[PDB]
Amino acid sequence: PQLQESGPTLVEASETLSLTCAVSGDSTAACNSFWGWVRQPPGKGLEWVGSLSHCASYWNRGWTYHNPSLKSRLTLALDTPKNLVFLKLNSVTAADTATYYCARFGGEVLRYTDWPKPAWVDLWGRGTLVTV
Amino acid sequence: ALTQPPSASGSPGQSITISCTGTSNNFVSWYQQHAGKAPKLVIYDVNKRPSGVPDRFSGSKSGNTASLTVSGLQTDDEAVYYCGSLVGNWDVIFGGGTKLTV
Amino acid sequence: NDSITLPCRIKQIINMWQRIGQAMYAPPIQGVIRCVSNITGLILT
Amino acid sequence: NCTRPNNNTRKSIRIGPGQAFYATGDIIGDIRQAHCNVSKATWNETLGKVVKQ
Ligand SMILES: *[C@@H]1O[C@H](CO)[C@@H](O[C@@H]2O[C@H](CO)[C@@H](O[C@@H]3O[C@H](CO[C@H]4O[C@H](CO)[C@@H](O)[C@H](O)[C@@H]4O)[C@@H](O)[C@H](O[C@H]4O[C@H](CO)[C@@H](O)[C@H](O)[C@@H]4O)[C@@H]3O)[C@H](O)[C@H]2NC(C)=O)[C@H](O)[C@H]1NC(C)=O
Ligand SMILES: *[C@@H]1O[C@H](CO)[C@@H](O[C@@H]2O[C@H](CO)[C@@H](O[C@@H]3O[C@H](CO[C@H]4O[C@H](CO)[C@@H](O)[C@H](O)[C@@H]4O)[C@@H](O)[C@H](O[C@H]4O[C@H](CO)[C@@H](O)[C@H](O)[C@@H]4O)[C@@H]3O)[C@H](O)[C@H]2NC(C)=O)[C@H](O)[C@H]1NC(C)=O
Ligand SMILES: *[C@@H]1O[C@H](CO)[C@@H](O[C@@H]2O[C@H](CO)[C@@H](O[C@@H]3O[C@H](CO)[C@@H](O)[C@H](O[C@H]4O[C@H](CO)[C@@H](O)[C@H](O)[C@@H]4O)[C@@H]3O)[C@H](O)[C@H]2NC(C)=O)[C@H](O)[C@H]1NC(C)=O
Ligand SMILES: *[C@@H]1O[C@H](CO)[C@@H](O[C@@H]2O[C@H](CO)[C@@H](O[C@@H]3O[C@H](CO[C@H]4O[C@H](CO)[C@@H](O)[C@H](O)[C@@H]4O)[C@@H](O)[C@H](O)[C@@H]3O)[C@H](O)[C@H]2NC(C)=O)[C@H](O)[C@H]1NC(C)=O
Ligand SMILES: *[C@@H]1O[C@H](CO)[C@@H](O[C@@H]2O[C@H](CO)[C@@H](O[C@@H]3O[C@H](CO)[C@@H](O)[C@H](O)[C@@H]3O)[C@H](O)[C@H]2NC(C)=O)[C@H](O)[C@H]1NC(C)=O
Repeated sequence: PQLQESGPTLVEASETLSLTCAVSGDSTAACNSFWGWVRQPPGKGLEWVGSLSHCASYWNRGWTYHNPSLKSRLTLALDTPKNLVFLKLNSVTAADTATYYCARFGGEVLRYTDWPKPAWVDLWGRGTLVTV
Repeated sequence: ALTQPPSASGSPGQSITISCTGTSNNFVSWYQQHAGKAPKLVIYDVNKRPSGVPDRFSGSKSGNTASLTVSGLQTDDEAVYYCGSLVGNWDVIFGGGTKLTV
Repeated sequence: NDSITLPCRIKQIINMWQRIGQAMYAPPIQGVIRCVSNITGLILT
Repeated sequence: NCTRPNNNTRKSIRIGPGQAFYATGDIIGDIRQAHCNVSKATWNETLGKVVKQ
């Protein structure tokens, strides 16, 4: 399992930041783990961004969890055949300059109660530096 | 939120313990990140280790404080350690990170 | 709404006429199951 | 409303020329048993009219 990030490393202010993770060795359709992102500002701690999974229940076509503050300005996307993850951040500010890591979330994902619980990050990515 | 000490240095060979306060559930996990590199899962489900992670690392919990213990420190153990937990309905939070220096 | 909830178990082997004939194995259904039904009547004793 | 929340999976295992048994694979999702809800208000009205008749 290898995660390869690709996309623009330099984006202009007020524009749309786009990044794409390429999974190798595992399927994104697989319901065993959630797929999302974790950003690390140059020095500060790890902050949860969000994650999703297409493996749904009877009332939805999938699950997508967003960090309450970034919800309005973010969009998460999964391409299942190509095993690719997409991340779009609108209206980026100098506070968003960070090393973004592609994260695979483990937890009570395969056998949960009421709702899926992604918790520990078993597989990380190399990450990329995004400068605003 | 999750809170961790800024540093917790120790000489090689000594048994060392780091803590994490603020956990409300058992979805506690520990990741190791070397300087300029990527994090690696080292502890999940409070105390479980991924295959290939040395057995010197152990995880325990007392009350609302989780703890990681290393018996026999090595020079390659110097890194930034992060804690993570599930809170609220489905939210995930981390600690500030602790710089373990040999 | 405060709708009452009733627990239901599932069988895949049923014998409504095993003696007249044979038993039936209901094949498993992949995925989650959900049907909405009008309850129009009752049978009492 | 009746639901079986378990996300079962079907495993077709061949047991002879042409014959194929459909086994139950490992569960995906919750460990919840099937159930049915009925609106308590409507069922209380209906039960009242029932006891009247
Ligand atoms: C119970 O658990 C099972 C797991 O076994 C779930 O099945 C998965 O369902 C998800 C969708 O919820 C599938 O993801 C989809 O993958 C498609 C690629 O084909 C694969 O999956 C299909 C079955 O869906 C297989 O038949 C096929 O062989 C491949 O394995 C994509 O084409 C789908 O895209 C569609 O949905 C996405 C959602 O965002 C849209 O964006 C797309 O435009 C498009 O509409 C989708 O990505 C997953 O592959 C399934 N796995 C398996 C093993 O079948 C069940 O969904 C779950 N029960 C319920 C009720 O959800
Ligand atoms: C038969 O009875 C069962 C229970 O006995 C019902 O099961 C429930 O179904 C509902 C769906 O209508 C589920 O509701 C979900 O709740 C999630 C959490 O909300 C809780 O938390 C908030 C804030 O703390 C409370 O205010 C709230 O009251 C709840 O306590 C929501 O997050 C879900 O929303 C989803 O949709 C939105 C918009 O699409 C998304 O943005 C969300 O991320 C999320 O995906 C959802 O509303 C409830 O959890 C179920 N309960 C159980 C125990 O499973 C059946 O619905 C009912 N009818 C049948 C079976 O037909
Ligand atoms: C389960 O019960 C629900 C009610 O609890 C029921 O929903 C109702 O079904 C009836 C049909 O029996 C619907 O009535 C029809 O609605 C359509 C669309 O509005 C109308 O076009 C129809 O009118 C034609 O039929 C009439 C004869 O009844 C003609 O006189 C008329 O000129 C038209 O040709 C008809 O009225 C009703 O709308 C729904 N209710 C709701 C809220 O939608 C459901 O059908 C039941 N399930 C089953 C499987 O029977
Ligand atoms: C079994 O499942 C049924 C569904 O298959 C359940 O019926 C549904 O019940 C919900 C409430 O729990 C209803 O939702 C209501 O919708 C009305 C009307 O919505 C319209 O108007 C609003 C503006 O008011 C608009 O914004 C919408 O877009 C719609 O155009 C709301 O006013 C209510 O507040 C409520 O949200 C569903 O409408 C209803 N289904 C149908 C087809 O009517 C049923 O309750 C379930 N029973 C049990 C026992 O669980
Ligand atoms: C019901 O029981 C069967 C067997 O008793 C279970 O199948 C077993 O599932 C495990 C995974 O939980 C398999 O382990 C993995 O197998 C792969 C095969 O290549 C291996 O490469 C991995 O390293 C790992 O060991 C196991 O092979 C499989 N079969 C057996 C004989 O153990 C099944 O999961 C059970 N169902 C439920 C719902 O628990």
